[PDB]
Amino acid sequence: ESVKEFLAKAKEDFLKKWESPAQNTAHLDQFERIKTLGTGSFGRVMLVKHKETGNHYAMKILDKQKVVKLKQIEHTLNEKRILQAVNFPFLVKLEFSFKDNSNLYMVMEYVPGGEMFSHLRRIGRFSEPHARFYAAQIVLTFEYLHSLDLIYRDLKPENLLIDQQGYIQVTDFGFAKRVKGRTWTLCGTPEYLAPEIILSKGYNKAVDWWALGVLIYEMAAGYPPFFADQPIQIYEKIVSGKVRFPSHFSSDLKDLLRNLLQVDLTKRFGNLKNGVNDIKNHKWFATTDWIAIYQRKVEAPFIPKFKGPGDTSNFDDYEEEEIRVSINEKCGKEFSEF
Repeated sequence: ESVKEFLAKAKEDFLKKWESPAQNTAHLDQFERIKTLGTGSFGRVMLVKHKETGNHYAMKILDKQKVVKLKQIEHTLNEKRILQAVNFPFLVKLEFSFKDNSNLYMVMEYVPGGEMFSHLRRIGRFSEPHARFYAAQIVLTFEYLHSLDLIYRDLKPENLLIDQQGYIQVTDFGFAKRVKGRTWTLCGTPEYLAPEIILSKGYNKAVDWWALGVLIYEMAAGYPPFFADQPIQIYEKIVSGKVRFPSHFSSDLKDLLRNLLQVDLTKRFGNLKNGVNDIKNHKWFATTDWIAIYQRKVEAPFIPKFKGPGDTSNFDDYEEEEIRVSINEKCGKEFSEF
């Protein structure tokens, strides 16, 4: 009801920040390296301590030359620019960003509770009320992002962090893009790709709603709806339409998932005339108090063990490697606006 009013105000704040950024706001010298939290093909995330506050942060470190070689220039520029402009309770806040000769740096809020993926594998599956609690937060997050014409494109439990109150913090805006109408990039996780991405025909924000369906299925089942050894075999399952649900799934849940995992774009929930309200007013979400979820007033079904600021037991261990800053500036023009 009053959501329309809240979203107009959010759009005006976003457009103000999109137009006039604040940027280049710290340096590596101000941070003490503690532990590598995770690695990838073109960078890593480290736990860092701000030297003159003692505040802990998660610092994303990206190698410029590896970003260039793997064709991730625009994606990386989009990520920093989008994170600077957005403000929502379930999005990890960007605190500082900067660059040196070799690396790009994105300093973010540290979430000690770890990935939802890790909790999901340990427990096996989430109960339907547990899954619904998380699903509600993603629904609201996508409603916020889509109204700003932002597409997320990277939904999965690995990118969902559980804070000290048991609420979701969405990380990794590497595939996020502002797009009116259509876009074309073949990016994402094979299990989470919508059929229209695979078919290479151009797509819009509706791919996020497909991805929600995959997420809800995986939270409730413990495994994704489309799975095989080969990624090429996964694509074939996705496009064929057909989904098998576990027998323990409620018939309200099966019904929500058929309207989200819908190949026909003119029939997929979130994309229709009522839009997001088709999801919000669906029977499986009947006990959800949308306002209380937004305000974080609903008591969480799971609170991670807290072991002090700067504890990393919720994360895996990795070979600690130097942050090498070259004496020569690399890829100057490519990242000039970073």
